[PDB]
Amino acid sequence: PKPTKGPRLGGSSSHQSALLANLATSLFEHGRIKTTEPKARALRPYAEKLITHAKKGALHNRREVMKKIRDKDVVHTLFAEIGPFYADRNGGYTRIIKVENRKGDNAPMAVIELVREK
Amino acid sequence: AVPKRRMSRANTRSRRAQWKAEAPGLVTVSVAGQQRKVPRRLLKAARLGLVDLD
Amino acid sequence: MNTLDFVDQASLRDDIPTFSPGDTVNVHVKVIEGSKERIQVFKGVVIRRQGGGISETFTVRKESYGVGVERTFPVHSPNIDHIDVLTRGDVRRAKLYYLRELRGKKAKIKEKR
Amino acid sequence: MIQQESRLKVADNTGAKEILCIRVLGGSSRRYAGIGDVIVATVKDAIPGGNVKRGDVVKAVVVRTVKERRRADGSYIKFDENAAVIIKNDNDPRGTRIFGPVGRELREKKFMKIVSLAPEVL
Amino acid sequence: ARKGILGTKLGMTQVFDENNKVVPVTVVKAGPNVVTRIRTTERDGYSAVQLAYGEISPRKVIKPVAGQFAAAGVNPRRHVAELRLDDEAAVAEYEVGQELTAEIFSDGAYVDVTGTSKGKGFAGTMKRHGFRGQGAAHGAQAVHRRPGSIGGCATPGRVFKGTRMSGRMGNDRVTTQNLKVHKVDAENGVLLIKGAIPGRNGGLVVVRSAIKRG
RNA sequence: UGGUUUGGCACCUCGAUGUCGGCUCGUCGCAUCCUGGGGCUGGAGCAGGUCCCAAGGGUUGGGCUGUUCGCCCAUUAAAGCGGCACGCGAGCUGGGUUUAGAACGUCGUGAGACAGUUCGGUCUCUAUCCGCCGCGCGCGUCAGAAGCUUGAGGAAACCUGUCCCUAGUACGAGAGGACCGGGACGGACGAACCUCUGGUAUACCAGUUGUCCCACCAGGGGCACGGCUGGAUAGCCACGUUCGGACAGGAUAACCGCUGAAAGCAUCUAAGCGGGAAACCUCUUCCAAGACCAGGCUUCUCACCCUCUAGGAGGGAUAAGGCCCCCCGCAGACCACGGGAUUGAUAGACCAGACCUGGAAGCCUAGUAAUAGGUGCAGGGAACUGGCACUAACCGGCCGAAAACUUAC
Ligand SMILES: [Mg+2]
Ligand SMILES: [Mg+2]
Ligand SMILES: [Mg+2]
Ligand SMILES: [Mg+2]
Ligand SMILES: [Mg+2]
Ligand SMILES: [Mg+2]
Ligand SMILES: [Mg+2]
Ligand SMILES: [Mg+2]
Ligand SMILES: [Mg+2]
Ligand SMILES: [Mg+2]
Ligand SMILES: [Mg+2]
Ligand SMILES: [Mg+2]
Ligand SMILES: [Mg+2]
Ligand SMILES: [Mg+2]
Ligand SMILES: [Mg+2]
Ligand SMILES: [Mg+2]
Ligand SMILES: [Mg+2]
Ligand SMILES: [Mg+2]
Ligand SMILES: [Mg+2]
Ligand SMILES: [Mg+2]
Ligand SMILES: [Mg+2]
Ligand SMILES: [Mg+2]
Ligand SMILES: [Mg+2]
Ligand SMILES: [Mg+2]
Ligand SMILES: [Mg+2]
Ligand SMILES: [Mg+2]
Ligand SMILES: [Mg+2]
Ligand SMILES: [Mg+2]
Ligand SMILES: [Mg+2]
Ligand SMILES: [Mg+2]
Ligand SMILES: [Mg+2]
Ligand SMILES: [Mg+2]
Ligand SMILES: [Mg+2]
Ligand SMILES: [Mg+2]
Ligand SMILES: [Mg+2]
Ligand SMILES: [Mg+2]
Ligand SMILES: [Mg+2]
Ligand SMILES: [Mg+2]
Ligand SMILES: [Mg+2]
Ligand SMILES: [Mg+2]
Ligand SMILES: [Mg+2]
Ligand SMILES: [Mg+2]
Ligand SMILES: [Mg+2]
Ligand SMILES: [Mg+2]
Ligand SMILES: [Mg+2]
Ligand SMILES: [Mg+2]
Ligand SMILES: [Mg+2]
Ligand SMILES: [Mg+2]
Ligand SMILES: [Mg+2]
Ligand SMILES: [Mg+2]
Ligand SMILES: [Mg+2]
Ligand SMILES: [Mg+2]
Ligand SMILES: [Mg+2]
Ligand SMILES: [Mg+2]
Ligand SMILES: [Mg+2]
Repeated sequence: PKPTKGPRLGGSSSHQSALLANLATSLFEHGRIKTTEPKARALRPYAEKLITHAKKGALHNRREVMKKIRDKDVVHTLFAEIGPFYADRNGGYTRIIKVENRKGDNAPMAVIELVREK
Repeated sequence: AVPKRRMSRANTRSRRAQWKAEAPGLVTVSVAGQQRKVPRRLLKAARLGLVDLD
Repeated sequence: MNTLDFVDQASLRDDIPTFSPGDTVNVHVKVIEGSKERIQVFKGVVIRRQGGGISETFTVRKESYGVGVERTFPVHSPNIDHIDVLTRGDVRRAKLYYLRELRGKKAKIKEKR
Repeated sequence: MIQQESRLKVADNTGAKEILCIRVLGGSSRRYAGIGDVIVATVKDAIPGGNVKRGDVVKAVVVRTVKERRRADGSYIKFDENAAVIIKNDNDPRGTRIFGPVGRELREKKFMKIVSLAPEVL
Repeated sequence: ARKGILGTKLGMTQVFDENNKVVPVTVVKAGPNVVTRIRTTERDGYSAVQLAYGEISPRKVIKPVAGQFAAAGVNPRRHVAELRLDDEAAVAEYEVGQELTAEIFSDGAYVDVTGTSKGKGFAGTMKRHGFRGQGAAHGAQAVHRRPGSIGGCATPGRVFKGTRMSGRMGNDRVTTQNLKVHKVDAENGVLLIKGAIPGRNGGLVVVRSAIKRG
């Protein structure tokens, strides 16, 4: 993907990767998540790429997704349910909805969901 | 450094005036049978009911 | 697609033999000498190659009288008459920069069989 | 690619080994030296029995460079060690034998004796 | 007198001369253009011709511009510029509705290029104006790259309006003169210009007949 | 004449005027170093001596002393003289001078001193105003908007060398050796650009030390300057690629003149007419109608009400247009700028290509072993190019238009 044009988010590339992986696994487990807008903006392409790798199920893809997210239960449920459900759709795997602003810091949030129309 | 003299009242007020805030625009949206005003930035959230309204 | 392809194709030169870095090659190069040309032969080994389509370039190296020498040629240079590959090599990496600190027998490369 | 206070290896039989660059000719405040440029320098180490002893001041010409130099055709040249040739006022060599190959630019720089005496050219 | 033509910058590419030489060139797409208006002395006070370029959907343009183009008698276009001539005989050559192409030029004729520079953003003094910094060690106090002394003391006692110092750079019109032209392609209507010309990929550029020597 | 060195007066400042050089950065004068144009020579010519006009540009790098000053080493045309609180510490450097030790020598019996010598010795401050470099909001240009331009008026740059012809001719006893005019090749400086070479590459690839972890083999991950090593697509830059230094015209300084009385002659002059330079004005690039004489050519709408009291004004509703929000950029401190809003390729993903990297896992085979070979231009991959509405730009809100009159036609 395109690397962040400006300075990283958390204060280190390691923190970037770890936080992004944590958000990805949480999203896969739940389905709906609300957080700061920039985090969702950065996450969307990563989730799309992960689902792309998932779409064509095979041992190599299994190994890659495991290497990336590191959670056996999550990978199992992923390749058990999500994979086939997105068989006929090309691209456009996620949507982001803008939501109301915060009170403590006045920083906007946004909620992202998996497409479920079909 | 430091300032040398106390500026004039007129100068102070003139410089102060520009410091303010701007109001945002509103849009009419209908939910649950009544019309209430929300910013256009929250149209989809209001439609889907993901934003709480007092 | 290299949108400049429709202009590059006209000047693109065909009939270039395939080869890989780390192979013994000799090149025939044209030269002008007092309004009279001749053919000069340069035998050496290739160590790098940058993909550039029309601008692709490669290098050759040879040891001469205890001091090494190298050259760079545009792959589609009209001064090039024939490329004659001699042997096929085998090295793990695609770039052979590390040879510059080796002398004598150490500079030898395994032959691919 | 030679500047002031540099060390160059002599590829001649005059007896000099290393010469200390003083500065380069060709114009006021001339900064960078290229193949085929007249230079004035002084010898630092030389064979004890040589014709010229250490501490003299002489003029030479650069013949080899280690920095890639553009050729008008598009080919490039770099060498593994800088080399220079001792020269005198008449633009001819002081010695009689040249060691190692030499560049091609000398031909159009009009130094004919050096190219003729050189064993190989490029 | 002084011919001209519009175009667009595309990129860079190599071409080899018949004498077996190497010369980088730029590719410029001088697309077809139309003449919408002519300026005459007794009407305006000068002599010039108006051109247009670009393909745009009708609903894009605004109504006054659409009406102007309709009155002229041509379809809408994106950009418009003019070429300033020096006499009446030359302007007499051009007429409204005429179509121009890249053929008008011939190889070996020097021309000029006009365009806009890049966007560099706010930059420091040493970069924008090529100042020379000072010692980075042996007793520095965080003055590594700032200029330093700026003017006199009490005589006169100001900054001498016009002094060179920090500020934004780039994003302005720049021109280069007497550039050689190598080859012209009729079917593709593209130009091969030796050297590098200002602008950015997919930008606007106007080329004119050389003045200095042409 | 100049007030620039050494000097004389104590008139402004002891509830403070911080100090020599160096570094960086200017600006000005000419008593001219070259670059330019002339004349007089104890001017054969090259080359010299002197005077006159001329301030556009440039005026190197090193060794020695803290040094100013000064000496020396190698080229070029030269390595010019000075002012601006002996330019510049709210931009920087503390080498000595001017604090507290100790010593040497001298003076003094002593406490100490000596513009004599040697060693180390804290340099503070968050920008109110003027000014300057950039960018915004408001307001008028006489109905309101939009596209395109004239230029008063300003800014930017202004540098030269080597070689070959003319001709070994003119000149000169010889040695030696030209004016003018053409042709070729170079140094510095500046601008633009990334196609070739180079620098960089914090979500790329491969190897590898230690350790912990995913039940274990295999295979993987976290951490230890990205753990360390060998490699680079894009973007930004130079050591890289191109190009710039005018020609020509007008009026002038120094000088050279033609016709000519005063004053029968003579004289470049008092009437007139001419030649004559990087100096001046146009000619090169850029800014520019807040130039208040507020310019010029065009196209678009040129119409719906209410109120106070009918004198004008205010308020509400509209057209042209603009703005807010939304996706973005090589446009970017923020704003602004440029494109896009379903009548759609703006971004993301997918496919495909180029490119980078270098031969995946599993299986099988050979080898006891550590390892190698086949399935295989293999596997993985951001920045460049093309197709696809799969996702995201929406059933959307705010500003926004003739008091008029006088004169000839
Ligand atoms: Mg610059
Ligand atoms: Mg520096
Ligand atoms: Mg500090
Ligand atoms: Mg520092
Ligand atoms: Mg007094
Ligand atoms: Mg007083
Ligand atoms: Mg006082
Ligand atoms: Mg004080
Ligand atoms: Mg002071
Ligand atoms: Mg001081
Ligand atoms: Mg004078
Ligand atoms: Mg002179
Ligand atoms: Mg004289
Ligand atoms: Mg002068
Ligand atoms: Mg000037
Ligand atoms: Mg010293
Ligand atoms: Mg001064
Ligand atoms: Mg001072
Ligand atoms: Mg001074
Ligand atoms: Mg000064
Ligand atoms: Mg300060
Ligand atoms: Mg201050
Ligand atoms: Mg002391
Ligand atoms: Mg002191
Ligand atoms: Mg004491
Ligand atoms: Mg004491
Ligand atoms: Mg004593
Ligand atoms: Mg005594
Ligand atoms: Mg005593
Ligand atoms: Mg002593
Ligand atoms: Mg001490
Ligand atoms: Mg102090
Ligand atoms: Mg302080
Ligand atoms: Mg202040
Ligand atoms: Mg301020
Ligand atoms: Mg003007
Ligand atoms: Mg590099
Ligand atoms: Mg780099
Ligand atoms: Mg483990
Ligand atoms: Mg297992
Ligand atoms: Mg670890
Ligand atoms: Mg670290
Ligand atoms: Mg990392
Ligand atoms: Mg590394
Ligand atoms: Mg490579
Ligand atoms: Mg760069
Ligand atoms: Mg007379
Ligand atoms: Mg007379
Ligand atoms: Mg106006
Ligand atoms: Mg509007
Ligand atoms: Mg905008
Ligand atoms: Mg493997
Ligand atoms: Mg990519
Ligand atoms: Mg892109
Ligand atoms: Mg309103």
